[PDB]
Amino acid sequence: MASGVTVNDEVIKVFNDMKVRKSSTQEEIKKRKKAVLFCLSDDKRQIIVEEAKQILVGDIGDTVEDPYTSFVKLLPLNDCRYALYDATYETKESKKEDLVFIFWAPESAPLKSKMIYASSKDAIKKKFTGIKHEWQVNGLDDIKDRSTLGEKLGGNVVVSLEGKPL
Amino acid sequence: MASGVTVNDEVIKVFNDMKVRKSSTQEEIKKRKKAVLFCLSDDKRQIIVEEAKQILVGDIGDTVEDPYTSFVKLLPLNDCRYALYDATYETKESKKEDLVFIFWAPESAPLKSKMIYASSKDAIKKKFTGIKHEWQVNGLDDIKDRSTLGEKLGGNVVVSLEGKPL
Amino acid sequence: DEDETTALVCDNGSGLVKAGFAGDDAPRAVFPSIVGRPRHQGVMVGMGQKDSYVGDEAQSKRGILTLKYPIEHGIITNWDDMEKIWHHTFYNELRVAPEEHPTLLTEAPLNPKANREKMTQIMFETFNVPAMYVAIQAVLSLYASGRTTGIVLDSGDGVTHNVPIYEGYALPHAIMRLDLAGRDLTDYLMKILTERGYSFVTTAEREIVRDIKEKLCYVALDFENEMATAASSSSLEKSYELPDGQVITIGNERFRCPETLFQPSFIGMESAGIHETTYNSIMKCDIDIRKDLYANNVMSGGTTMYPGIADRMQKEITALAPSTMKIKIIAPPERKYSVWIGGSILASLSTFQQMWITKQEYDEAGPSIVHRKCF
Amino acid sequence: DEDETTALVCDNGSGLVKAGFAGDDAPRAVFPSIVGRPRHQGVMVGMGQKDSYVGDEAQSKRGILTLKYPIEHGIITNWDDMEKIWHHTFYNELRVAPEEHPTLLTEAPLNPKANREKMTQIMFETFNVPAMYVAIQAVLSLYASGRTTGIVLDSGDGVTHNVPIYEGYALPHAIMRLDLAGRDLTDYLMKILTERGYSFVTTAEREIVRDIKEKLCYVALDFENEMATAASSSSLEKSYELPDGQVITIGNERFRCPETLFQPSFIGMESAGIHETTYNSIMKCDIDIRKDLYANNVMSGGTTMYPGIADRMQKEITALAPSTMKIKIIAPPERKYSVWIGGSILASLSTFQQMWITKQEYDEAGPSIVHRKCF
Amino acid sequence: LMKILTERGYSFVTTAEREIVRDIKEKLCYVALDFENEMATAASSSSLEKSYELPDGQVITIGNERFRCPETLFQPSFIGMESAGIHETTYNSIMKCDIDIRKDLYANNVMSGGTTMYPGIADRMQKEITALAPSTMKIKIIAPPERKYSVWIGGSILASLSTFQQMWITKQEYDEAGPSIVHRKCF
Repeated sequence: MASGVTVNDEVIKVFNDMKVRKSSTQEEIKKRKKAVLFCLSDDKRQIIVEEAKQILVGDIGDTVEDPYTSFVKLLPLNDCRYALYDATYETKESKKEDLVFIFWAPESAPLKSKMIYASSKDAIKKKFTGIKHEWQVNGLDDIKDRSTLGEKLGGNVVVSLEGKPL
Repeated sequence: MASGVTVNDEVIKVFNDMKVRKSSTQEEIKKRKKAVLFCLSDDKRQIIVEEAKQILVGDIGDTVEDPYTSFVKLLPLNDCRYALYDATYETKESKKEDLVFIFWAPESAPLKSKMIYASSKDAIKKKFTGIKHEWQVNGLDDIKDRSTLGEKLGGNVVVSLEGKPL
Repeated sequence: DEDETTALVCDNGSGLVKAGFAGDDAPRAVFPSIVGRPRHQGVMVGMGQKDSYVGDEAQSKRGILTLKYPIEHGIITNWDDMEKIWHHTFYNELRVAPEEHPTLLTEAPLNPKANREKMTQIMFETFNVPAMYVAIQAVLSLYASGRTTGIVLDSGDGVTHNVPIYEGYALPHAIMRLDLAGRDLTDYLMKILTERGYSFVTTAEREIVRDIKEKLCYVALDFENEMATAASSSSLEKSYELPDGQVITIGNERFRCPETLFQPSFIGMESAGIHETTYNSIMKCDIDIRKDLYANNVMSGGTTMYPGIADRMQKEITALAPSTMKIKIIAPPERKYSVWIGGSILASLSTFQQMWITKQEYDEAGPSIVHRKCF
Repeated sequence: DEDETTALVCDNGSGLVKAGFAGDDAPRAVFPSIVGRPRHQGVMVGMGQKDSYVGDEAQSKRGILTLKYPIEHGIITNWDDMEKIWHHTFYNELRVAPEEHPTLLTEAPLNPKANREKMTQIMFETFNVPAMYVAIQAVLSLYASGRTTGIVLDSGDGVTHNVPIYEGYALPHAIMRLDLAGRDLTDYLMKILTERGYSFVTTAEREIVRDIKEKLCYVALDFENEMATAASSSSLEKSYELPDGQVITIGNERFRCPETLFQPSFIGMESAGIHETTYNSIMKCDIDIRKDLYANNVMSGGTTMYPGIADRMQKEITALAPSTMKIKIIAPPERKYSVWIGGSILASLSTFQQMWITKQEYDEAGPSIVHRKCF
Repeated sequence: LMKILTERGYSFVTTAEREIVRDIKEKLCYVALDFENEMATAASSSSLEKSYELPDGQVITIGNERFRCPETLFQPSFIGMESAGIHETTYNSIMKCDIDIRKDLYANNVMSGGTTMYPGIADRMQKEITALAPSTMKIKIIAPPERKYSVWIGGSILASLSTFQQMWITKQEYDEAGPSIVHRKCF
């Protein structure tokens, strides 16, 4: 039918957990993670969740770096995906935190993945009210850096992103 | 030496009276040249002026029914020449007062005149810059008709020419 | 001073330079202000009999030139090229030296007033002028209509402007440019002729499509009603025979080309249309004078020659302006030349001699003497 | 009972028609849009049951047909031979009756919307199709490179089209066509071979020069380096056998051919080259997105199968674009079918009746259905 | 011409017969104005077949070959190429010229060369090109008397002009400017 394909309500459930800053006393300790990865189902009618390390804010207090700089070690190198990320940035005046839609489409990946994910991504873009920035990314060093991510959050921002100098 | 005839700046004296106007109240009526003839000098080296009826804007009152019509009662039936014209023509949106270059080469004229004259086209057309139209004249019976003095400018005049209806 | 020497009238308009003698209500030259500046080939052009080609003579140079203006958008982007345009206007197309006779010029669409001091310079310095003057374009077209108050719309092959005027004084805080140039309605016209399958792409075919512009186009009284009628109306197509005898036709594109004045959206521009720009211009003028400006909308320029345009403005202005007010559109016969005709009328009066700036005043007082005579 | 109607996928193309089934990722027929109707001259040996010799049938029948091209530029220039393209494709090449079998057709860049109506019509009137779709070729070619926003092209033996796109929606102001094409490169290759003294005179010889174009020609990284290297190493010129062991050699022509697509004056074209046209196409787009266009230059189309072209395009675009811009050209593993492969994936993406028009929706809404559906 | 004089059994092959076949080409061959008319006009005459004579006194007969020979230049389909005729090639050449100059190419078709010596060829060309070109426009062909040599005759007239003063292609200048002198001793 050439229409693109749709999201399971699962992605919208985890989006509403992710989009807010939560209660400081407990939820921002060990319930708030700030990354997720989604996949297209193998019946091929639905977008669903997949594995990728949704590291919590408190795991940075346990034994880890920022969760984006540990999420990006489990991105499929040969399949296209959607990631969602709450980007926490730190400017010449104040901190701000904004949500990014990340269409991942690696150049080696099947043409039959590329097309179906690229058409259906607008039908998940138009479902996540609270994204303010977006990128399509194709090299591993497009998606893995914080400096080139702060370029897509660009507009006089500068200074820092995830506590790292930009 | 296998090389076409060279024109020098004697012809630019006769074309001064064309290339610029003066004030219409007196000076144009004694100094706008309307028709003049040029010939190959039979030492076989240059195109000179042929001082046989240089026509202006006084003479039109005394005898000269059209400027070119008095000039068509000189032009040689079976030999080639060069000429200039300052064409006075009314259009829908402008009165034009524009300079024309004439190649006179009768269809029956000698090949041995034609080739020397025709290869000088480039040489004269460089020097007589400020022309806006070119009359190819293939004999008497391609210019004795008053209308084709407008057609050889591109025809699109469609109001009046030389004081005659068009 | 009462000597029988006739002044040289040069209008610049929006992008279409027009030149001739005063007294005559018809010019001797009308051309686009175009200069062909080399595309790549500069070293192969520079061994020629000249470097730099202006006017129609530049349009008969295929591919090897980037064809641009000096006066591109009512403002000048190079002065030397503007002098090269005026030098070609006087010493080629009109066949005069401005030394022999005085010259009347027009102030360029929405220019900062020091722009005319460089015009005052080039007359007296480069061309050796005895005396000159510079008039506001839209006031000449308004006075030919026979009012002193109104809102004049210019629309030329350079840009479009709404210019409010009250009693000869142009209201500066409400002059509104519409960046839609009639020059590049031809770019759109060629793009929508490529949707009819046609291969027209050269610098020669562009001026054949400029003939199609002034010959075959008309403003539809409503676009969505005409687009609905077009699907049944086999009468829509109009024939054109090309210079070498080959016959083509143009239909829908005859009303799209003028509709791009009411829908800048259809050429991909962010601007409001001529009807909105007229309304928005009146609504940035004072609460009482809006009353007179609504009744005195004066259509001028070249791209108001389209049939249906005054008719269509009398529709659209009554939907944005209140139906309690007395909206009238005025559209003069000679509209495309109104400014230059008025420049020739202005340069053929006799009331005060030294109302021109003279060379003798200039050589002591400099350019800025212009603002003590030229409004 | 669960099985899915394996749809038919006809790319109407840039005058190269490509036919197969959906979900099968190879074509089943691919041919140039030639339809030959007969001449009385020579000998005609009509032993089929139609007068129209389509694609391959014309290529095997030199001199004795009058050829007409139903698609040239991706627009349908003729309808009454264009039926006979589809008719032959279904009933001879694909080997099916469309009566049960859905059809994806393709719309090319700059095609009028009335050509969707008569395509939607003919599929339900002449070919009985139960449900159909009209996909836009550039977006399929962009989606084959896995982008939603960027600039894409086709470049074939028909035309070259540049299409800038934002989020699957093509930006119409900035779409440009360069009509210097792989046709003119084939016949230019035949020119420089007959200058070298080799005979090619029939269409059966010309399509061997078209083979040499595909299998042996390439873009040089710059011309004078390749020319100096080919002159100082004549050993870089390479041999080719014709289908009956008659041998030729070609070398310096192999780059000197494609080079004229970056250099219009070497073939006598007015226009911009592909690099200039691509930069002009990006520059006539909106000022924010231009950097995501610079960074998503998707090469696609038949002529983009040449070696060196992406390498050379990265070089030419970094000579035209400011040096603060991050340029990223992409040229995928397959390029001549990227449209059709994107089409075969999209025509096997079942579920959601949004885009695809079922017969009942034409029987309600008429031909206008396609403008409610093909957004 | 000898591939169709084969239909009369003249087994011509030698240069000594190519002499005689040249002499039929110059002195006997003509283009038809209407090929069907010239066949009917020949068949309605009491003479169409006519003898030519070889310098040694032997005789050979030629008929409709006189116009069957020339005609394949107006359609190469007859000798069996795919190629279009000289009028078609002329108008295809005109059609590929710039729109602002195509108008004047219609009136200025100069026929030079050895094969323009056949009667009817310019007359046929004007009759053919008026079916190709939009009939609002007007066609004019010109075929000189010395059309056989016309290009060399204009060369002989150029050769006789002594005004070298803006040329300078000479055996002094050659040794500075090299083989490419010809492109830097012209405007």
